[PDB]
Amino acid sequence: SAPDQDEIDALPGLAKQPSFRQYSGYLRASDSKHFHYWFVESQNDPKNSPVVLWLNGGPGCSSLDGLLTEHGPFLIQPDGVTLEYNPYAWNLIANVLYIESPAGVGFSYSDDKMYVTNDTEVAENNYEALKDFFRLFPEYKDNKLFLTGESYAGIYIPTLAVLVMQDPSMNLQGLAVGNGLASYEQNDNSLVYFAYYHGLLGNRLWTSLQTHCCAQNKCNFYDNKDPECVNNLLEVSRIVGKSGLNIYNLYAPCAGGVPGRHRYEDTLVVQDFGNIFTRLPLKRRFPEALMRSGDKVRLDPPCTNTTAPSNYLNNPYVRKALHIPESLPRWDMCNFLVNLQYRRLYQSMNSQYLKLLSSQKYQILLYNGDVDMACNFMGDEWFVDSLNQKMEVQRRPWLVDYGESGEQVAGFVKECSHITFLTIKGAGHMVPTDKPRAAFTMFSRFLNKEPY
Amino acid sequence: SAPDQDEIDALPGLAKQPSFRQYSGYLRASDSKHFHYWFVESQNDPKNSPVVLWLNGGPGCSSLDGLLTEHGPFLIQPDGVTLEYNPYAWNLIANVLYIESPAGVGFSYSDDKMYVTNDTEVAENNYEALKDFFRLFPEYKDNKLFLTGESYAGIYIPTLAVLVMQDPSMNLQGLAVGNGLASYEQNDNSLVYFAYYHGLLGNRLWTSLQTHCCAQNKCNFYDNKDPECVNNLLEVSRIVGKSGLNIYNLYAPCAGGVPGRHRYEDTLVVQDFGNIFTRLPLKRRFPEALMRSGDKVRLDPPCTNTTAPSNYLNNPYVRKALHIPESLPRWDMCNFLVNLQYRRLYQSMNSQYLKLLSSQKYQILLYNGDVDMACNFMGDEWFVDSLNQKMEVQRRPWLVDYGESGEQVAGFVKECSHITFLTIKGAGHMVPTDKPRAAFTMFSRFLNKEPY
Amino acid sequence: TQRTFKLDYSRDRFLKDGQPFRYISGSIHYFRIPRFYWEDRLLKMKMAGLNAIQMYVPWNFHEPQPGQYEFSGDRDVEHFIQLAHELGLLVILRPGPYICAEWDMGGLPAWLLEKQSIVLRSSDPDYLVAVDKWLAVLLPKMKPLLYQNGGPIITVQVENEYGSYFACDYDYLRFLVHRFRYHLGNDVILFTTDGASEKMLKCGTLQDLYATVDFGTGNNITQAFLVQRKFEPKGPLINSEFYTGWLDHWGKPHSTVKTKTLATSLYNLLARGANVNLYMFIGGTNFAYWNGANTPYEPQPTSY
Ligand SMILES: *[C@@H]1O[C@H](CO)[C@@H](O[C@@H]2O[C@H](CO)[C@@H](O[C@@H]3O[C@H](CO)[C@@H](O)[C@H](O)[C@@H]3O)[C@H](O)[C@H]2NC(C)=O)[C@H](O)[C@H]1NC(C)=O
Ligand SMILES: *[C@@H]1O[C@H](CO)[C@@H](O[C@@H]2O[C@H](CO)[C@@H](O[C@@H]3O[C@H](CO)[C@@H](O)[C@H](O)[C@@H]3O)[C@H](O)[C@H]2NC(C)=O)[C@H](O)[C@H]1NC(C)=O
Ligand SMILES: *[C@@H]1O[C@H](CO)[C@@H](O)[C@H](O)[C@H]1NC(C)=O
Ligand SMILES: *[C@@H]1O[C@H](CO)[C@@H](O)[C@H](O)[C@H]1NC(C)=O
Ligand SMILES: *[C@@H]1O[C@H](CO)[C@@H](O)[C@H](O)[C@H]1NC(C)=O
Repeated sequence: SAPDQDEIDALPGLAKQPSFRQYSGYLRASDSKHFHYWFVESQNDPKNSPVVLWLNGGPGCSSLDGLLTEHGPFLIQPDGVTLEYNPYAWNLIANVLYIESPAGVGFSYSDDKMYVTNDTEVAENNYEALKDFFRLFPEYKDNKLFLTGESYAGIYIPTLAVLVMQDPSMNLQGLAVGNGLASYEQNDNSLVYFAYYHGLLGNRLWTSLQTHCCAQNKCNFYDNKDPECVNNLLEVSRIVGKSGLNIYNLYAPCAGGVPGRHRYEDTLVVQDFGNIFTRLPLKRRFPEALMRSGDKVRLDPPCTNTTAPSNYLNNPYVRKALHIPESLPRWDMCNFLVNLQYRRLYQSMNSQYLKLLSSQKYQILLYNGDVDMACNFMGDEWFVDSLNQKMEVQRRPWLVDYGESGEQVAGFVKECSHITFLTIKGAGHMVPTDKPRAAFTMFSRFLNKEPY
Repeated sequence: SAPDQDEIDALPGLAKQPSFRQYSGYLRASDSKHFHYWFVESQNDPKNSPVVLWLNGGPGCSSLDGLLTEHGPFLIQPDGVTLEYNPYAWNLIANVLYIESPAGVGFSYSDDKMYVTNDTEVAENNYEALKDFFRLFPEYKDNKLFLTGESYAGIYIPTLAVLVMQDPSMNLQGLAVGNGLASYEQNDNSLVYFAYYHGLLGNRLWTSLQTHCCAQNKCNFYDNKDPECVNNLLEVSRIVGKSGLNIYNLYAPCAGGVPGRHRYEDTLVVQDFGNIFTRLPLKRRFPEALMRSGDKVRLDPPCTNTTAPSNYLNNPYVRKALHIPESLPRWDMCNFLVNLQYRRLYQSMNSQYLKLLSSQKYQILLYNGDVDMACNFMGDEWFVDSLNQKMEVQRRPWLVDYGESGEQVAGFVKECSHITFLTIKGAGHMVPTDKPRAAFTMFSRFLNKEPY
Repeated sequence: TQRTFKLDYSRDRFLKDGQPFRYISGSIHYFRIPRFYWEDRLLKMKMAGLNAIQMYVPWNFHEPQPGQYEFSGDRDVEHFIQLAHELGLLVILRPGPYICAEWDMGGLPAWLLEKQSIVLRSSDPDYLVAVDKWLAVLLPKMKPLLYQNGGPIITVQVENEYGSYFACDYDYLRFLVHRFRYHLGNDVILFTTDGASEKMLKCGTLQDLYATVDFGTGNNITQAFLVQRKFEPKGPLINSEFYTGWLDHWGKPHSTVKTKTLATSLYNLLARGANVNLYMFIGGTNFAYWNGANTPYEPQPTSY
């Protein structure tokens, strides 16, 4: 059954041990590659609770972010030493399996140490890891399975889902993607609109954009070649990246500040996942950075302080307890090198969603935080509308009740048969961090398929 | 000099008395009408600190809201008994004079008790009150004077400013208006856009709106007569008013909840200031409300809990200390009857702003909270752009530093000579409540005319 | 009129029918005193002003041989609980399966040792099976006696200084907790007791289970409850075994602790508003082979 060598005896920094079983180990990716997994059983009747797979995005970021900082069974306090149980953890009603993918991200690795990869290799490795998982934990094969993720996992999940659709042994019941990049074109366009309507562009810029990048009611912010149009888009990207805004939460503070000094030590922090404005001619500031020996570089999200999670996972007693080979180097939430060597292959998710919709057997939900700019809610609502599906319920808001504080609005929901779009009012890229309880209520009603 | 009979001996509920002098009394409005004032001297060198007048909006709401709940020298804690000093109070660097106007609002009244009034009468009463103020406190006539307000005060302030411009005795140095309604047309249009780009309308509604309410790149959301267009606008207003959203802060909770039960006692809470969608045929739900004797009605902002401020101002010891005639009835932040009997006269603020810009001697700044829907930032940026002034600085973001937490973005600023537009990222209708410190830094740099 | 007892994390206490509550309890072992005299001691306990008792259920007292159970007369623990309820006393039940308590083999039946290498208080499958069977027998008898079902049982101990045991098995504790929740329901209030030092709570506490400590007069009270709060930031402070005296050993001089020293310490504990149980309130008797032992070997005498 379960691999005793993977079970967690304890986790330092935690005063009281978990009441549910949790494993940490490796799943067989391609022969050289071995993905790092962290499975946490449900806190109530795990034997019969659905299995929910969680993948983070990037590309090149660890799925241990959603666990240790978003909806895992415990969260790292600011001291980076203590762990506090989360009353809003997703593991309260489901068995969640977090997978650091692809190889090289977090504690994942490969014999050949070839961190370079691509969409197809990542999808095949994820499928092989899922098969290994089901062979290592046969007792959960029957449990209802759901594939979830965030950001770049908006590509990963549906392509992998097509693979999942080819395996009758996996009890795929539905799928959910949070703030996923459905379409670079639809994302860039919705982003430009978002920026104008959120006071980020200005009327001068807006007028120039409409003049140099649009047909009458048609705007092209994806592959427009007009010179001044491209210049305006470059200015937009400058403002979004390095003017001080938090691309993950417009209305939130910036950890330590980005428009101040670039770095305080010889460690460079990169915050470009290279998934936005890819068809636009960017400036090669990467060669500007010193390439000399000993220049350590790490990939962290913009205005996000990854210190706490790193200091926890990199703590010798935690690494030991989590059965992590002492050989592997330090831990980061995102791997710079992985992102740099990543090869994007898919353009839009149209084919993937059409493949998933053709079976009409799975319940799918896409939810977006309304203050994100990396995968703004508008781009995903446009995508879903462009899917031209049968409308089952006209768009309306959904409510959530908090302790003795009346009903509150959590967002808006559009339901077509087997696929739904939903917004989370007030949440950023990491929806669980900004609206924990609302995230839990929506997740619970999704998993349980209870209509809103 | 100062009127000893107006000085405040003390304020109950406060553990330590203010370190600055503060007066509370009445200013001569038209012979029957007597405005209620609350003057608070600067906390540092009041003799030479500028005088800043503060007016709230409505129409029919008390200017004591900005004091007791937004930027006054003290704030009412949730217990509605204790008063805590505010480290972010506007009175730290200026002498602020709060005026409850027009008559009938708060503690203001008239001999004839004719609460009905109009824009011109309110402006004349405000001018007469300012003259009385300067005759009651001659020592502050020399101090630099600034006219500030919020919401509906976006009309009040500039019209009154034209009057202020006719008095050489008043040392008008500049003016600032927070989230003011510059133009009902520009406001309704920007609101419809805001709603679509903030996920409030949906693609079905958006498409119908573009089809029934717009020319090619021209949309008419002000006085459009197209039937289905008007129906779509009515649905929009239904969603904004009574679907559960907070028109003052999209990203904030709703006090006690609005989409639940309408009321819990025989007190009806109205949240329509009747300034939005005025040219649209609304449903007469006011006659639906019982008109029988003893049906108490009060005007409170949507999802705003006015209990605390009322219980403070209505406390016998506070009313006594504040020299308020025991005759006057209970206190409310907004007067329903005043709003109902209010007569709007001005359509747009174009003429007022042109009158203020023609002198080119005053420094004017309009600041808007980016999460408000009553006077969204877009409508005011459009208005200001429609003013066709000389650009002095291309739009850019402005920063604010918090205790050992690096530089942060507070908004964007557009500067034309003598007039500036600014956004406050994360603030709602009551900017001081959502971003106290940022509000103080912007206010301080405005008053001191220090360029950002 | 519904009986709603639950921990008030907000106000660091218990709530009984919506009212703030803290208990002042004394330990009484119905088994170290003959049933003929149970009422007597319990009435004295009521007359002392205690509103709850803290008692152990010795597994070996009811199942001397596997599958043979004794529950009538002197063996009728359920009648003892019912009698306490009839006297208006609440009950804190401590069913082990290990109770220590200077009682034979910590309550565990000696026939468990028929497997020579078997391990007690661990995830040993045969141990866990036997524990489960014992719980499945004992706990349904306690179910109608739970406070929410109208009886006197308000909280339930799962272990006893588990941090002192070598195994440090959290799978074992999780298994116990799952079985207790299954047989007794989610409504029950479950707690632990350990020595008043974080080192023991390290291996004793567990999620979804309240944590408490024990300590006597020779412990810094502030430090002890700080140690508890490090594991329970919110909720009532609880000393489940505030030692009023001490056990004896043959040959070792009888332990004596001054009365008024205990009184002063008790007042100090009470002034913090905590929950305290006086271990022991009555000691009773070490019958024929019910005594335990320490290491290096030192059996406890007949007198308790
Ligand atoms: C990211 O999170 C880490 C979490 O560890 C932060 O590190 C902690 O930062 C605080 C505040 O700077 C440090 O507290 C300071 O301690 C010194 C004494 O050493 C004291 O003089 C200061 O007044 C302050 O209290 C804390 O020591 C530090 N701990 C660790 C383990 O690094 C880090 O500051 C965060 N950075 C950003 C940009 O968010
Ligand atoms: C608006 O603000 C007023 C401020 O006074 C709120 O009134 C206060 O509301 C709280 C919470 O409902 C009351 O506390 C309650 O006290 C009772 C005992 O009386 C207790 O059983 C509850 O558990 C809770 O602690 C408080 O007494 C009350 N005080 C006053 C003077 O009214 C009001 O609730 C707020 N309403 C909204 C819709 O925001
Ligand atoms: C991904 O990389 C592997 C490396 O061998 C290569 O074989 C494969 O063709 C790549 N994917 C695509 C779509 O070319
Ligand atoms: C406002 O009301 C007064 C009431 O007497 C009236 O005289 C005045 O004309 C009104 N304002 C306008 C613009 O008509
Ligand atoms: C207990 O320890 C705390 C701090 O460790 C100290 O303040 C207190 O005086 C001590 N009290 C006793 C009785 O030891």
